Amino acid sequence: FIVEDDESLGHKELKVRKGHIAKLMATEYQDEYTWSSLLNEGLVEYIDAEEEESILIAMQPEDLEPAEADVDPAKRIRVSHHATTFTHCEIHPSMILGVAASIIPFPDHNQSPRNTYQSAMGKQAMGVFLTNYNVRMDTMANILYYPQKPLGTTRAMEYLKFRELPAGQNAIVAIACYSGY
Amino acid sequence: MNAPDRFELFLLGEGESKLKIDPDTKAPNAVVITFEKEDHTLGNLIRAELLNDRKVLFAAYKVEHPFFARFKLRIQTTEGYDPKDALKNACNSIINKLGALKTNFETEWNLQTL
Amino acid sequence: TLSHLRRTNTPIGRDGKLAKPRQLHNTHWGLVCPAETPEGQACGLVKNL
Amino acid sequence: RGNLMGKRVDFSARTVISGDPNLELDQVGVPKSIAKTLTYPEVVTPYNIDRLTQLV
Amino acid sequence: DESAPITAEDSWAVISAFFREKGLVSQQLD
Amino acid sequence: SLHKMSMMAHRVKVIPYSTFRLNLSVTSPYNADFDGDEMNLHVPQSEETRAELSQLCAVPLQIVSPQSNKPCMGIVQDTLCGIRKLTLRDTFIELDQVLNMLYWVPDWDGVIPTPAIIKPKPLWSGKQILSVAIPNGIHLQRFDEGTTLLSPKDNGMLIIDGQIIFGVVEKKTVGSSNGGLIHVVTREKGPQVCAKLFGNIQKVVNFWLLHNGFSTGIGDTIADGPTMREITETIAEAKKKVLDVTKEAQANLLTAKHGMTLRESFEDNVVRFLNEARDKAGRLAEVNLKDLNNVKQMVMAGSKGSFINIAQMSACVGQQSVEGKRIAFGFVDRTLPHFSKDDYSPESKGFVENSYLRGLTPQEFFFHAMGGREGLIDTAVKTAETGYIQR
Amino acid sequence: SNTLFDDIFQVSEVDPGRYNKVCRIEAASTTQDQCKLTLDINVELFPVAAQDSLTVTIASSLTRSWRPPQAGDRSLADDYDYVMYGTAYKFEEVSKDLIAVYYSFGGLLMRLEGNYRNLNNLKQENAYLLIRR
Amino acid sequence: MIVPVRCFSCGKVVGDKWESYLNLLQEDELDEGTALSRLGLKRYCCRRMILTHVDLIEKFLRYNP
Amino acid sequence: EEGPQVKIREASKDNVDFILSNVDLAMANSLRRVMIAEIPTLAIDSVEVETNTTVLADEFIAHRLGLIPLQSMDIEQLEYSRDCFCEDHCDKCSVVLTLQAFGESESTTNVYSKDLVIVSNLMGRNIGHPIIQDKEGNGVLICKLRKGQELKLTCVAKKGIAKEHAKWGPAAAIEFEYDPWNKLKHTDYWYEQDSAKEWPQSKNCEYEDPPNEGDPFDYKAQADTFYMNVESVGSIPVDQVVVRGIDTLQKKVASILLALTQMDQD
Amino acid sequence: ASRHGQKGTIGITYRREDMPFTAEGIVPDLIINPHAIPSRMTVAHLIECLLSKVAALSGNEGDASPFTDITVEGISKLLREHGYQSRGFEVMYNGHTGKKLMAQIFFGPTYYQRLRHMVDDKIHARARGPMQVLTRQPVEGRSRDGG
RNA sequence: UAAAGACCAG
Ligand SMILES: [Mg+2]
Ligand SMILES: [Zn+2]
Ligand SMILES: [Zn+2]
Repeated sequence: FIVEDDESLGHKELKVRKGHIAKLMATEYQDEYTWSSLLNEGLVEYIDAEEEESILIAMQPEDLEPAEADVDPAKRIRVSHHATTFTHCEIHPSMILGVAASIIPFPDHNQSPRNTYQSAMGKQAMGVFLTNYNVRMDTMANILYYPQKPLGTTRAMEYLKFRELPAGQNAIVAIACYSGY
Repeated sequence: MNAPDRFELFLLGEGESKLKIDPDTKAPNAVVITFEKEDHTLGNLIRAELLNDRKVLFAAYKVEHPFFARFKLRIQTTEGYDPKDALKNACNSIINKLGALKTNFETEWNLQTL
Repeated sequence: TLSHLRRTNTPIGRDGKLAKPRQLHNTHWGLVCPAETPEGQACGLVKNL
Repeated sequence: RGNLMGKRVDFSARTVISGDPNLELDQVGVPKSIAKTLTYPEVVTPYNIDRLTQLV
Repeated sequence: DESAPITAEDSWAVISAFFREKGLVSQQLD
Repeated sequence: SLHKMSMMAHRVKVIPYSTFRLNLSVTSPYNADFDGDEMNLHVPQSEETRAELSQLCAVPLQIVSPQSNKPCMGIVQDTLCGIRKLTLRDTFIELDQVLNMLYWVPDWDGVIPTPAIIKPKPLWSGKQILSVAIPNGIHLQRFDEGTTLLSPKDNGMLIIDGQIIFGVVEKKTVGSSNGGLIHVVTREKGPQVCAKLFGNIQKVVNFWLLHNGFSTGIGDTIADGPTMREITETIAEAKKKVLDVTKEAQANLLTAKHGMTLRESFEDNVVRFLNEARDKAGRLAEVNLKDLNNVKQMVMAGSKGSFINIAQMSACVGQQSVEGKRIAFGFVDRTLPHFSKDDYSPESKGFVENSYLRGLTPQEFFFHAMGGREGLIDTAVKTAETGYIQR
Repeated sequence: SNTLFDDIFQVSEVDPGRYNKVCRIEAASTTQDQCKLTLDINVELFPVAAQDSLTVTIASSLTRSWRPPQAGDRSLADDYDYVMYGTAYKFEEVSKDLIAVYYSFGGLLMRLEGNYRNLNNLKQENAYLLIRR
Repeated sequence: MIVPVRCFSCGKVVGDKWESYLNLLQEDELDEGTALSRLGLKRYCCRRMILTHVDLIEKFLRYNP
Repeated sequence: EEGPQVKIREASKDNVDFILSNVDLAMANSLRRVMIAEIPTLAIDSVEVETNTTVLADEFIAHRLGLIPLQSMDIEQLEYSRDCFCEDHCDKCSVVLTLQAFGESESTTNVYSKDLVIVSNLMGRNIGHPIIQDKEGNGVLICKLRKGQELKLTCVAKKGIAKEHAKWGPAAAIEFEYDPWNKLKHTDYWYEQDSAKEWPQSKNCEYEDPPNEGDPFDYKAQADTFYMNVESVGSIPVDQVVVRGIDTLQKKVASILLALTQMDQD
Repeated sequence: ASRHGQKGTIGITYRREDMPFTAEGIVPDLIINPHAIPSRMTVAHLIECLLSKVAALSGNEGDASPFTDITVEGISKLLREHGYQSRGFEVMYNGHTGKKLMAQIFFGPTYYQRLRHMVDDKIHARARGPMQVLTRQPVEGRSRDGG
């Protein structure tokens, strides 16, 4: 996301605006203003590692843009945006992740490595790998009898088609000691 | 692949017996009854009742291991009084109380709408 | 399958279980996943976009 | 090092393990499937002729 | 106000749009 | 297999289902969990071969190990966490149960023992019946903190003639510790008698736990409303302590400790300031958790978890690191392109202020990552090098 | 079958350091000035507030299997409202000629002090503790 | 992938409620949480049962021979 | 009346919220189990497949057919194939349904619990009728088919109980609570500040007398009164799930006596 | 295994009657040990549950995405708004005796995965089987019935 | 039967 302080009406600010947005969700319900649009309308550009070196970035679009004029003792604890030179904003942090991790619920609540582990196991889980399993003649293949889309989810699964072709089941779980088995 | 036939949980196998009774030598006038194909359902129940007959000095039961559908009951009674009887009684009591229960549930049921 | 199509490799110089590369680099932010890398042997040498 | 200091051997078996709180410390539950494969060469002694004949 | 700021939930829209055009296997194809 | 103990002789017990079933206390020696490990078995083919197995490498025989002149098998997981509770002064058992608990002990002389409480209700105590598994002739004394032949805190351990007289039973007693109940019963009664002690203690404590139950939930990762404020500030001011020494070094008003760089000297302080913060930050939580908190209840038993955990889960994660120093500057004069050049603040070099209950910020997350990815490497190396050393 | 000790104490104070069903109490004798007492009491089966008239009695009798009631009509030396059973482990000699013995009732401890159970208060397991009021 | 006859956890049939549920949804326009409730699905075991099923079969059918 | 006693509160075709009182937790529990696992029932237990052009697999479909609840009123007058003398099975111990579906429509044709057609003689007795409670009167959607997809089966229901398998359970779920005002102190509520404030009170608190702080702990206490709610799947009348339970448990204790006699002979 | 590097294998199975239950009838399908928590500090597991217990009761896709404003305090409040303990715990009774469990138990839905690697695909025993040709030693591979 | 390789378990 580009920042360009170029706002007559005030300080610095994300090129893209609530209009562009609603203009896309407009193209959504139609299933003519795509991604390649946001791009050619110099509202968002590609940054490789080299270039990235010479730019400043904001995490949240909002939280890192207004001035100052309490806080929830339950939410985490963010630092601040006492920066003025902001040249770009992060479309969203969660995208630092990959296909594996994007299915981990609340990864920002686990011990770093545990997420590395789960990232490995899901590639050994069972589910439905393609709806045409019935017509494919591959050696060895596993289909879960009754796939269930997971209760707790991720905005990113939405693109990994995970709700469509799940890979597990919502099991009722008791975390207790019992027979000792 | 190593899974025993589910019906083994309730059908006695060749030449097995629901009950088997061996005298506990450790202590005087006490016994150990091995119930075959029966779990807690009938064990903790028979254990409870026996705990009312006060001519019963001791009475517990256990499921040696879960894979197996059986359990042991150890009963001890005040001398002269034979435990095998104590078991019979405690058993009968159970039924009577159960008969009453059935009755009362139907009586109360009839008096219904819906 | 998805995760397999976004896979990265990196050869080494034998022995080289040195960790100078294997380590999660700063610059990796945003381009590679900080959590999804294999354990042991080729850990850190195999990244995921 | 691969064929003498160590080698593949007969009368061996392997499989997933799982704890069981009902086995004495020194036992090891062995799946029947496996017990029916691994054997032991007992020698016919009057001490066991009967038993052994039964097993046979 | 088609030119107001953009909240957080609004970013998802951009993304929804990203994958609609590019898609998960983008690079392996291009 | 790097132990004489990684290979021990066992008695066969043919059973249904496809898994090798093994007793828990023998877990450690092999170093196995049940998350999928497999184990191999070899059947001796000759009369004298078995004799060699049974007489020399039987598990009972291997209990107290030369590896470090102490037992290499103790009580664990359920039985452990559970044996503590069964013990607590508070815990009383009433007849109906006591009778079962007694029957379970395969040796029991079949002699229901006189209750510790006869008055209104005949009642028995944990210690009291747990003692039925402990054989005669076993004498044990400990003395931990404020212990005093009338231990107010129910500390230490005093077992006489095989009867627990006072003190809670946990790791230090029934673990693979030195003066251990096990280390003693073995030396005192035999390898064979101690093997039976594991069984007994477990069958009792286990059964008992099955009925008392035991769990764990986020509810246990939560710190008392204000105890949190008290932590937020503790982090805060410790952040001040840094901005301070941080300017005090930008002004050039500092003393380079003989042997160090002004720079080296700077960081070393920074770091130790942040650590000291986290520790007490955590320790705040630690004390604020009642003896009812399960996580705290497991740390007490000595069955799982410890300080650092309660800390990182409820209070603050702590400074993430790599090769020693705090997160470096991969990018020119900075840690991420979300920071202005030349920042040495705690939030830039990798201090994860939040707790796991609260959740890491995109930065905390990515630095905690770099940190983690380091162990996984080291692990996957200290494993191949050690191996050859071993060899 | 007899007794070993008798007196009445007044509880200087009761205490439960994280002990929802048990309290260690301490009272003073209403006779000897040197007789102190320390005792863990199940304060669910018998509450005890600070400064009460308690009658602590010892003795051993009215062990082979413990039998449930039966004694619905038997010798009931229970003419009290709290009777524990246990053992005495140490017989510390608090200088002077002030001996103090400790008793444990399956985890519930006790400490007596003074010196007049010279050929009274055993050193054996035997020991039913009794209390009233 | 067809609706689970009966709920794993407790036992209550749920084989039928599918069409009903899918209806109180697109037609009667209610929100899932309620629709379920209407269908008699009290406790969450039977409740998560319907609320989570992915009826893949519908795609499976869109194939051919 | 005499001993243990009920006070059926609510009640219907699929439930029996009642108040069994003056018994033994032990006995209440046993009843609770038996209802869940040992009451006979009729369930499909064999499935021959002549044709299946379905998108689902043979055993996939079979699994469900067995899950389909069947009318088990007169179940107690059908023998267990194991006991019956017929080499294999017969009308004296089994119901035989039929099932056939064809993608006739030009649009997804369904297959329902109802489509099963009994084919053996029921020697006149309530048994084997696919239990339907569904609004449109279809009950349990077995499966779907497209164009020319077919499916020809044959099922054989046999007697059986929950232990042998779950499809024989008429149970479904079973509520059970007691001593809603923790008096027996059979628990120890976890908490942050106030246990009472933090732990929801059960609808069962009303039907029973509150605590009253002052009062000392009642140790002589005991567990009486159990608020149970026995649901049902239909294979059998809610009321019956209870009686038949009480009745089976009864027979069980019975045999113990009986066997304890055949033993006396020697 | 769940989605938190919290993996494990079955160690036995119980039927509804033996299983521990809530007065509402509900009973678990899986029982993991409390100990697999403290050490690995995999808190997300615990949360996913509370969020799912809610989301199930409310039929609303529980959002557990990375960085957001949802908190354990928030979810806890929503769960209380349903009649359940606000931290998960529910009281339970031991299916054996029917008596209550002195401890309450964390309890709710959780997404679990069935990894490949099933026993009867590994279990293997040999006692004098085929031998190699060169070394005349036992062959390699459970597949080839080796030692 | 035998290689060399990839992927993967603890
Ligand atoms: Mg392991
Ligand atoms: Zn359900
Ligand atoms: Zn027949």
